[PDB]
Amino acid sequence: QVHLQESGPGLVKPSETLSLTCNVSGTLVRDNYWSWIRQPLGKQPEWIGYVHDSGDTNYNPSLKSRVHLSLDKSKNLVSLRLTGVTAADSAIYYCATTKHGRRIYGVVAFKEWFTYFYMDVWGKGTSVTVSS
Amino acid sequence: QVQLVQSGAVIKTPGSSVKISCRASGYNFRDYSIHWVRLIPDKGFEWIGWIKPLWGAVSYARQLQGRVSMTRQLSQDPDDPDWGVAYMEFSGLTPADTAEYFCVRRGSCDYCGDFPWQYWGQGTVVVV
Amino acid sequence: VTLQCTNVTNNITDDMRGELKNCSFNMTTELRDKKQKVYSLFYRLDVV
Amino acid sequence: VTLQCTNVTNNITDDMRGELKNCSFNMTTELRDKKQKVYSLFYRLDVV
Amino acid sequence: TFVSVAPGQTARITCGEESLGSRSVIWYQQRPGQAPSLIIYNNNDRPSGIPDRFSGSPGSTFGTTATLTITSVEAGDEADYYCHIWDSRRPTNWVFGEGTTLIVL
Amino acid sequence: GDIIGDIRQAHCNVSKATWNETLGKVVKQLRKHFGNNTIIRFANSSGG
Ligand SMILES: *[C@@H]1O[C@H](CO)[C@@H](O[C@@H]2O[C@H](CO)[C@@H](O[C@@H]3O[C@H](CO[C@H]4O[C@H](CO)[C@@H](O)[C@H](O)[C@@H]4O)[C@@H](O)[C@H](O[C@H]4O[C@H](CO)[C@@H](O)[C@H](O)[C@@H]4O[C@H]4O[C@H](CO)[C@@H](O)[C@H](O)[C@@H]4O)[C@@H]3O)[C@H](O)[C@H]2NC(C)=O)[C@H](O)[C@H]1NC(C)=O
Ligand SMILES: *[C@@H]1O[C@H](CO)[C@@H](O[C@@H]2O[C@H](CO)[C@@H](O[C@@H]3O[C@H](CO[C@H]4O[C@H](CO)[C@@H](O)[C@H](O)[C@@H]4O)[C@@H](O)[C@H](O[C@H]4O[C@H](CO)[C@@H](O)[C@H](O)[C@@H]4O)[C@@H]3O)[C@H](O)[C@H]2NC(C)=O)[C@H](O)[C@H]1NC(C)=O
Ligand SMILES: *[C@@H]1O[C@H](CO)[C@@H](O[C@@H]2O[C@H](CO)[C@@H](O[C@@H]3O[C@H](CO[C@H]4O[C@H](CO)[C@@H](O)[C@H](O)[C@@H]4O)[C@@H](O)[C@H](O[C@H]4O[C@H](CO)[C@@H](O)[C@H](O)[C@@H]4O)[C@@H]3O)[C@H](O)[C@H]2NC(C)=O)[C@H](O)[C@H]1NC(C)=O
Ligand SMILES: *[C@@H]1O[C@H](CO)[C@@H](O[C@@H]2O[C@H](CO)[C@@H](O[C@@H]3O[C@H](CO[C@H]4O[C@H](CO)[C@@H](O)[C@H](O)[C@@H]4O)[C@@H](O)[C@H](O[C@H]4O[C@H](CO)[C@@H](O)[C@H](O)[C@@H]4O)[C@@H]3O)[C@H](O)[C@H]2NC(C)=O)[C@H](O)[C@H]1NC(C)=O
Ligand SMILES: *[C@@H]1O[C@H](CO)[C@@H](O[C@@H]2O[C@H](CO)[C@@H](O[C@@H]3O[C@H](CO)[C@@H](O)[C@H](O)[C@@H]3O)[C@H](O)[C@H]2NC(C)=O)[C@H](O)[C@H]1NC(C)=O
Ligand SMILES: *[C@@H]1O[C@H](CO)[C@@H](O[C@@H]2O[C@H](CO)[C@@H](O)[C@H](O)[C@H]2NC(C)=O)[C@H](O)[C@H]1NC(C)=O
Ligand SMILES: *[C@@H]1O[C@H](CO)[C@@H](O[C@@H]2O[C@H](CO)[C@@H](O)[C@H](O)[C@H]2NC(C)=O)[C@H](O)[C@H]1NC(C)=O
Ligand SMILES: *[C@@H]1O[C@H](CO)[C@@H](O[C@@H]2O[C@H](CO)[C@@H](O)[C@H](O)[C@H]2NC(C)=O)[C@H](O)[C@H]1NC(C)=O
Ligand SMILES: *[C@@H]1O[C@H](CO)[C@@H](O)[C@H](O)[C@H]1NC(C)=O
Ligand SMILES: *[C@@H]1O[C@H](CO)[C@@H](O)[C@H](O)[C@H]1NC(C)=O
Ligand SMILES: *[C@@H]1O[C@H](CO)[C@@H](O)[C@H](O)[C@H]1NC(C)=O
Ligand SMILES: *[C@@H]1O[C@H](CO)[C@@H](O)[C@H](O)[C@H]1NC(C)=O
Repeated sequence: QVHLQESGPGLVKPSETLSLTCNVSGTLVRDNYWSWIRQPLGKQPEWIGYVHDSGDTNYNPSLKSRVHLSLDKSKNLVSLRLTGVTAADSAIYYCATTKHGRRIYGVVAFKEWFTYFYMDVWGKGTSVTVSS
Repeated sequence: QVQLVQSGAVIKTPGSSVKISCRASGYNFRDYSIHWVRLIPDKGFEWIGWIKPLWGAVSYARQLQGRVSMTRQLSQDPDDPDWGVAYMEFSGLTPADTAEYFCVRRGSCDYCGDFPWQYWGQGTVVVV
Repeated sequence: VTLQCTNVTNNITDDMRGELKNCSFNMTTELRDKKQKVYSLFYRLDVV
Repeated sequence: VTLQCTNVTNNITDDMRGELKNCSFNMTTELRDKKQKVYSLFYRLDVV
Repeated sequence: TFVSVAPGQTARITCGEESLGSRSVIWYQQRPGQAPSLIIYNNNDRPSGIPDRFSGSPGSTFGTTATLTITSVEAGDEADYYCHIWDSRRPTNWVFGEGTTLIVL
Repeated sequence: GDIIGDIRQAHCNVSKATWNETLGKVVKQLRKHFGNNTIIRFANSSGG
């Protein structure tokens, strides 16, 4: 079985260090690519970034500075952190499991490929809003 | 006539890298090879390597590989197509490498190997 | 003519380098008065 | 050069058509800087 | 971005830009109120659990658009669809494409 | 003008089973001029 239990403060004051954790079910945090997705209100969802131990911690370059993803192998937990949230990030959040895979289109020795990503199962999510 | 003018003497430190020009004039530079001979005291002459300056195909000695590099610059103007210049970047010097460096050229002689060098440079002494 | 060249539209990684340059310039048309603005593609071993 | 042509000075009837066009244009002189403005005459089977 | 097709017929969902290089699209399905799911995880390959009625377009063509063909449309297809394109010339798309709703009669 | 498809590097292929067998031939005939037990090696055209 795989599912993701989450948390959340929900109603957050602006310019505050927002954090968010997401539990596990059976599978451990150390053996999967972990990705985070924000979906705005009635809009198309936005990939916040993807995290993994041993290097794969590449973020979304739009934000790129106030985000910080992190792992917790002791608690078997994944964690999101936002610093200084404005009134545009009022959205819902999603922790998710993702699988990778390479699509070669030419010679493999000339680095002529890429590694895409896709999220098969998702968390249930939470609404984290910022207002007064 | 054929004239090969070199560069002046230098004073370098162990670990530096010289550059010795050899400006050729008086003949068509796109035809004849240019070698480089180093003359060390108590060892006699010693070869370094040639440079066929049409394209720039070089070949060095076996015991000087990784430490020598020879480039050339042609004359890209039809008002004066004979002159040119060969170079030599001798990298990673040592106090056992202080010697005199000559750029030579074979003779327009046709019964004549590439190695019987007719016209010589003026000689550049290098002290470490 | 003094060209004006950007990267070709491609996934520019820092490890690789741009093999093909864009190079949009100006060139006279068949009329001697007008000057069209045309673009091309050029290899990196052809532009300095 | 892009010409500029009017009717030749003639009694233009609607039945006939203009056989000769005026076509005053610009053209370089022997100096490369200056450009004189000269005129000519041209047949209709030579201009479009 | 609204396609209304009565059931029994077929449906074609068009998302994303024009095909610039060799693509590898990722197709999702958003339940209303719930979390999104996955439909296609390559140009045409799909994971287990979904039927064969869903399909996709090959990404070995240059100048087309990432379609999403559905045969034998049922009432369970009343959801929100999102393309996630991975072209080989434009960089990583961190936002999903034009979300189209497929409402069924 | 435009390039349709992908930006890939132009390359060449030789068969490794065929090419290494051919260098096995030319390293035998080269020992006829330089004697036996001579460790013949190849390199990649130092400069130019
Ligand atoms: C000199 O020698 C080199 C060395 O081999 C050789 O390089 C080879 O080049 C060819 C192309 O020129 C490369 O072929 C590609 O291979 C990939 C990988 O496929 C292999 O591995 C998978 C693993 O699952 C196997 O399933 C598969 O059978 C192969 O064994 C393929 O994926 C490529 O094909 C796809 O992409 C093309 C362009 O997008 C399409 O035209 C093609 O139809 C395929 O698209 C289909 O599959 C997609 C997969 O998702 C799918 O999404 C699409 O919708 C569509 O259905 C391509 O064939 C090969 O890898 C290179 N070799 C190595 C070792 O990397 C040079 O070609 C050779 N030079 C000369 C002149 O001969
Ligand atoms: C279009 O161009 C972008 C920009 O390059 C590509 O994005 C890169 O994708 C590659 C995919 O391989 C990423 O590479 C991965 O990097 C991990 C560590 O990254 C370090 O280095 C970057 C800078 O180089 C730092 O920013 C970062 O913080 C890290 O310090 C590696 O750990 C990964 O290795 C894993 O995957 C490979 C896949 O084969 C395995 O072989 C390994 O064993 C290991 O499991 C991997 O190498 C890279 O980080 C991405 N970003 C950047 C900026 O380069 C797109 O992929 C490209 N193509 C599209 C969109 O189709
Ligand atoms: C004709 O073809 C030959 C054969 O390919 C080419 O020779 C290669 O040239 C490339 C480019 O110089 C060489 O690639 C470099 O290799 C260095 C050595 O690699 C070892 O060390 C690194 C760690 O230092 C290991 O990761 C690796 O596995 C090896 O063990 C690397 O140090 C270089 O990487 C550095 O520079 C690049 C670019 O700045 C950075 O991205 C890296 O992060 C790092 O800083 C680089 O990878 C290659 O080794 C050569 N092949 C050999 C020697 O067999 C010729 O260049 C080509 N002819 C011409 C004219 O180009
Ligand atoms: C090589 O030479 C030959 C021989 O001349 C040319 O052929 C003549 O071409 C002209 C131009 O097309 C023809 O002229 C036209 O004739 C039509 C028929 O004329 C009869 O009908 C009118 C009333 O409709 C009567 O008045 C007349 O007496 C005739 O009985 C006319 O209908 C035309 O007039 C119409 O058009 C003009 C122009 O728009 C208007 O001004 C008029 O008011 C009216 O609307 C016109 O007059 C002539 O008939 C041809 N000759 C023949 C058939 O024998 C070739 O054209 C030439 N070669 C080339 C390449 O041009
Ligand atoms: C080299 O650079 C030139 C200059 O940008 C590129 O040409 C231009 O590319 C853009 C982007 O594709 C084109 O703009 C698009 O035009 C269409 C049709 O008008 C419009 O529907 C789009 O919304 C967008 O505006 C543009 O037409 C095109 N040409 C010019 C003259 O500007 C060129 O693509 C580059 N080279 C390569 C190989 O890509
Ligand atoms: C091509 O010609 C156009 C037309 O003159 C040039 O555009 C002008 O260039 C001058 C000089 O840089 C500028 O001061 C003007 O502001 C430009 N005007 C416009 C409308 O762009 C242009 O620079 C030329 N070259 C290229 C590469 O396009
Ligand atoms: C010949 O050259 C003259 C000098 O430039 C042109 O005159 C100018 O043309 C521009 C473009 O149409 C106008 O904006 C200016 O107002 C014109 N100035 C004057 C004083 O006329 C002229 O158009 C050219 N061509 C012809 C057929 O005369
Ligand atoms: C070079 O390419 C040619 C043709 O693309 C290859 O010849 C083919 O080789 C395959 C593999 O044995 C045969 O099945 C075909 O019948 C061959 N076709 C022809 C026309 O000869 C050749 O093998 C390739 N060589 C290398 C070294 O890649
Ligand atoms: C374009 O090419 C230059 C060439 O040096 C490279 O430095 C640069 O990263 C490329 N990309 C952009 C976006 O300028
Ligand atoms: C000049 O020539 C044109 C050519 O079609 C004609 O229509 C016009 O009537 C002529 N006369 C004037 C005054 O423009
Ligand atoms: C090349 O051919 C020789 C011939 O016998 C063989 O012994 C050797 O294993 C081959 N491969 C190499 C040198 O990689
Ligand atoms: C080198 O080996 C070959 C083997 O065929 C032999 O015929 C030849 O005599 C050898 N060379 C010398 C100098 O003995």
